Amino acid sequence: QELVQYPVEHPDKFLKFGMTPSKGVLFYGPPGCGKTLLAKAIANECQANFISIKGPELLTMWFGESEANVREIFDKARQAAPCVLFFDELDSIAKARGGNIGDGGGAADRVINQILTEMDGMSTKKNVFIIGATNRPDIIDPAILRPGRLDQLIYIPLPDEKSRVAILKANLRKSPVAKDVDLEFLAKMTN
Amino acid sequence: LSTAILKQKNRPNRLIVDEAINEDNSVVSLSQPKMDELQLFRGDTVLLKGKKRREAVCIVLSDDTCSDEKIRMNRVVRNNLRVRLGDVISIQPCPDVKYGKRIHVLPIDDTVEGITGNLFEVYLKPYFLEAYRPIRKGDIFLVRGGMRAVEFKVVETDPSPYCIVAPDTVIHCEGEPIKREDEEESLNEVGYDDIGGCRKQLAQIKEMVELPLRHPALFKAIGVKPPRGILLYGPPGTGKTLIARAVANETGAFFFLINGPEIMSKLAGESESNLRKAFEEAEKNAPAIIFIDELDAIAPKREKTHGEVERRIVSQLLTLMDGLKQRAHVIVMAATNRPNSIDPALRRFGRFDREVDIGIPDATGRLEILQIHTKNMKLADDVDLEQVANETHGHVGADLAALCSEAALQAIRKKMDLIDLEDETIDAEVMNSLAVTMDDFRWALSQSNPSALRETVVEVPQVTWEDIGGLEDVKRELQELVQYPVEHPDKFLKFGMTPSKGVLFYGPPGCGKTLLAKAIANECQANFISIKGPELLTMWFGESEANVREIFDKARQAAPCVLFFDELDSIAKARGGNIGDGGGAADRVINQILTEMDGMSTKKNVFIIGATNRPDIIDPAILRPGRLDQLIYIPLPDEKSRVAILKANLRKSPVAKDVDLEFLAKMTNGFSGADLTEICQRACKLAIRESIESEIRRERERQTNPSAMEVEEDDPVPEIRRDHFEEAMRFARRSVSDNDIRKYEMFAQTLQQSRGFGSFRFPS
Amino acid sequence: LSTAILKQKNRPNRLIVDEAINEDNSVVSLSQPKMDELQLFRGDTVLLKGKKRREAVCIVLSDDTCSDEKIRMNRVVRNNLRVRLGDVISIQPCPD
Amino acid sequence: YDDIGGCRKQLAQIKEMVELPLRHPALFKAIGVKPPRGILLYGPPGTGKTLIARAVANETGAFFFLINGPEIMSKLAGESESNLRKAFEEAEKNAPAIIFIDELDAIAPKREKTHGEVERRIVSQLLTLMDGLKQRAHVIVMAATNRPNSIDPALRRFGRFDREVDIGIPDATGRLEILQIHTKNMKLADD
Amino acid sequence: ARGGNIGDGGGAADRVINQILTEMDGMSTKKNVFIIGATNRPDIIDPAILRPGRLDQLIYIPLPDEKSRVAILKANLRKSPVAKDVDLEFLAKMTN
Repeated sequence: QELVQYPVEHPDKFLKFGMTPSKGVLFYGPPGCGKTLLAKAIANECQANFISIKGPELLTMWFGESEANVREIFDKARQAAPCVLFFDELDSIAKARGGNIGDGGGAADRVINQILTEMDGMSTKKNVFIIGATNRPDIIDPAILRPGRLDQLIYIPLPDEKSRVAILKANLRKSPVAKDVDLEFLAKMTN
Repeated sequence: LSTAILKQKNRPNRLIVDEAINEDNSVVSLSQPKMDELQLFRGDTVLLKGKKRREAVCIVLSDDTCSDEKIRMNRVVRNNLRVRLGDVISIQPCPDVKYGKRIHVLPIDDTVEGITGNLFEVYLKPYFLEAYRPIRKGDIFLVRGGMRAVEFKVVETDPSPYCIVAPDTVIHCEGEPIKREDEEESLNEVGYDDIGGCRKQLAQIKEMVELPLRHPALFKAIGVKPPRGILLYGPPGTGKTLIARAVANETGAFFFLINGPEIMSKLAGESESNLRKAFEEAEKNAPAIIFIDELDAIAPKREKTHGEVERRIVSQLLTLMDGLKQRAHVIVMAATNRPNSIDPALRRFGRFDREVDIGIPDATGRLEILQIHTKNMKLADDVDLEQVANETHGHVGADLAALCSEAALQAIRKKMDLIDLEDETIDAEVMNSLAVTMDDFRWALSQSNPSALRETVVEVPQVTWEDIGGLEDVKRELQELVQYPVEHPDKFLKFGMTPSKGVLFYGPPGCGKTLLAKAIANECQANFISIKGPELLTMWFGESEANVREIFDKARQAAPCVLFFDELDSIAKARGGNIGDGGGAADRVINQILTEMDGMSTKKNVFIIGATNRPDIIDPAILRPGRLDQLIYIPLPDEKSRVAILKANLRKSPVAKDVDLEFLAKMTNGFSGADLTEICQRACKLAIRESIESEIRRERERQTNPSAMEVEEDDPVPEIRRDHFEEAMRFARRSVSDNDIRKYEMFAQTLQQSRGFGSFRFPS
Repeated sequence: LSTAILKQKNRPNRLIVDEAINEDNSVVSLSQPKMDELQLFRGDTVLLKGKKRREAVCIVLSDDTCSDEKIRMNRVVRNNLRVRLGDVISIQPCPD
Repeated sequence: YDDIGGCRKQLAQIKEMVELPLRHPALFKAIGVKPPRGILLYGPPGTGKTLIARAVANETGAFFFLINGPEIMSKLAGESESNLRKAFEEAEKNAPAIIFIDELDAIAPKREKTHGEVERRIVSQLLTLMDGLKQRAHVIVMAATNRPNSIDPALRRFGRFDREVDIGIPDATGRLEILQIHTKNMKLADD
Repeated sequence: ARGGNIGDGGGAADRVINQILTEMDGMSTKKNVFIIGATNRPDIIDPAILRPGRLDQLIYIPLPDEKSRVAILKANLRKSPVAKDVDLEFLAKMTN
């Protein structure tokens, strides 16, 4: 909340102090653990747009032109503020190049580099918040985990006991379920 | 020596105009020495000379009731002079003390209507019957012959400079109604005061031009060669035609504008006729100017040029420009956006050699532009244009007009409750009780896409030394290389030393390797071009040699620059690094930097500073004499520098009184220069949280007693308020571990121990 | 008054569509104070508001038999006002 | 006005930009603020853009003039340019007008598509007419294209097509409005 | 700049030195053009140029010994007004 909502609902507080709003987060956790449902859930709170940017399409850029669409993707979010641009699978290029590639190449990959050019050339006044998500939080380029860019890392753990009850009651909503089913029980053995 | 050209060169008869309490147009207020200085004979007519030759005169009398350097008139003469209060006019009797022969007046409908009568009987006989109310030939003046403002035009007049119109002057009464806005058509002649963000780039125009026009005799006879082409260029929308009109109309020079697309919007074999008929009457009239606007549209590079009928206009333009000879006294100036876009054949000598460079306005250019644009709006008290000028980053001299527009529209939209949708009875107070606040300006600022956020910014930075503190040796050894070779050049000729052309910093990441470059650039008032890592690594992923040349050519036209190539090693570590592959650092880009760093004359004062997080994996070809020569090692901040960094981060935000920065910096030992900026932000997100929680808790609280009427405490948390740093210091992470600062100390110690001739001592 | 232009001026005499069973194409069933608020005398014609300047006017009579909230009209004028039953129609006299 | 669906978010922006300059000419001229010299709508083809222009202009009391794209680029070389003039010439004579140059990416493509000379003489004839507009004429041009970068970049310069709305694909609740517009004649069953 | 005995295998040819060979051979000796090279790594140099008909011999330029250092110092100290009691014969004798 304090990264997507407060810099929107109370922008005057951010002027009383000299604090400057953050422009990035980086979720990382076990794959398939509701890392996408958290971008939408916060985007639903502050009533913001939500542009989703997946793996299999970023990796398309690395197999040809780059740097002519990453410019346009951002300029789409700039005309539709406040967005929550969600670069899913930021490591997708890295593990598709070798995962510590043998020939030597360290971090730069012609596409993650281009995001840096746009991310810096974006005044914080526009309320565009970039959220990444990775399952391999080490091969990610160390040039984005630096102040001024995606700053921190939030670790999304596996659902524990209370989410699993809620996760089940979300999938079983459209399907007529029996009244003697105990989701309070089925969520207590699946551990 | 460079911008000394705007000297005023005062004369004794310079008096600042003022207001007169009498409707009489022929009131003069003088200093007592002024009456008897120019021998001002009472009752005669003295010539008043404004700007753009906008003039109107008055009878000189013994009325010294005003101050010594002020003169009182009413709206007629002052406005016909077209100068405000704060502009002097040389009151001087020109011997043309004469009456007009025949004048023709052009009435303006809204001014004349009300009391109309007959033109002669009501306004021309008695308002001019021996009343010594003089006017100038060819003006649009004001007649206070009725109940309110009544305006006419001067058309015909025997004394061209100035005259008194009498009943001897027979005035034709077939005048036609004119418009208030018709005056604006002629007044589209811009004065000199209407350019902002070009305090510097206008001195260059005042020196290249304005000398060879106001005195053809001087530069013609001495045999010096005036320019015959100026190529202004900058980002689109910085108002260049405005600059051309100012420079032209300000020096009394006919200004003929050739439009860009309006040339090729015409038939094949017809555009050439237009170019010829432009260059052939510009040479005809007077010392003139041609402003070939949007040049890159009628002379692109060869590749964008496709047909032959389009490579004929270019050749016609060339043969017309080489038809300029010293008799013609005509000066052409064009306007592209970058020097590359124009056809290279034009830059050859004799056509478009000298090349001024308008650019993005800087942190005070925006302020002054905003003051230009907002002299018609009715600003509320709490508007602080010095504040909003700091916010607008990428905007140019055109986006600020749109920002003012959006703010005014935001106010006119907050015109909401009680004026009917089709209410034509918009009260005049609506137009004169507008209150544009900071709310409207921030609203507008949040909505405007800036035009030119993708341009390198060449402007003096606003950092000082005590934002770093300490570094008492790097301070001197960086002075001796950027300040001495600028402020004291003669020493470098008295001895034989050639100035160095580079320094290579190296140290742990985030230690002030940028604040040092900005600080030293500030010290000697030198522009500061910064080239970050991605802006190079992008070059390594495609073309090279097409931007690096551009970077150095940009640096050349802003001497003295301090070009700062941050992360020089970026390619070397993005190409494996220290393991990599087969390569002797072998870079497609760095080699280009070497090529341009050799072909660079030392006399131009362009000092190149690098910065590498790793001092060894870099190419050894730069660390060779003649290029970036010596290495400065920037250590981690130690004691005074940490206090300075904390007090420079906490200078924007309200801090408490007992916050002991002198202790906080005394405790945190191994902290970077960018890990004390998260003990100073994460100490503010623990206050934004607390204030924005207390507000909501108070709001939900008082719904228990909505009738209390004693609510809304002024401030729950006004202050960063120690016991926040107590908590924010729980998320303080040392960036550089002690196992990684060894690699730099055990390098710097190796630069030493290869030195020390010590016991060296000349004999006797 | 420097924060005011967005007024639409909703009126106390705004008349909403009500169905009629009459066949006369310019008879209006109005509120009782309709002749009274603007002092609307008999002998003139009002300018009923539709959309797109595509309107249809009536002869206004002292026929105030309707209620104070709506107007009873046939198909002709309301539809020839180029507004379906469900569009705002405002009453205003026209001295033409 | 109410025959447009799924555009309530963007059609609000056209409300602020156009009707205030058009139904209150004096207020702009009095305060001196300047109305836009041209809007540039853009979105995927067939989202009903040539209707929005009629919507805005048919209910604000403003003469409307439609210039088609293929209508211009299909006449004799040298006759098309005349038709552009006899449109701007005629519109300026009339009331506050709205010229809607539909299919603008056909009469002014990227240069990289323009190859003939007469193909680049219409574009210039357009630009001189556009910048020939000033506050006297009281005309507000507005265009339509599918993607913003598929237009000649010389048009976006200031004074021609400065500001640029973006009609987008209708959202999940926008469609419900459209379907209730195209089925107000059908006899839908109760189910 | 290619690897210094590059790993992938490439032995001598580098697309540029080869061109220098092609032009060097196609140039009659009558024209008085003398080609002087200079290298710091005199083993990785392509063995196809150290062949008769091309750059033939090698001359090893040693470090300055005692007199060349005096001359170098007096050449560098020419434009700068020096004191008259400076002993370059000593400063060139310690720097070894």
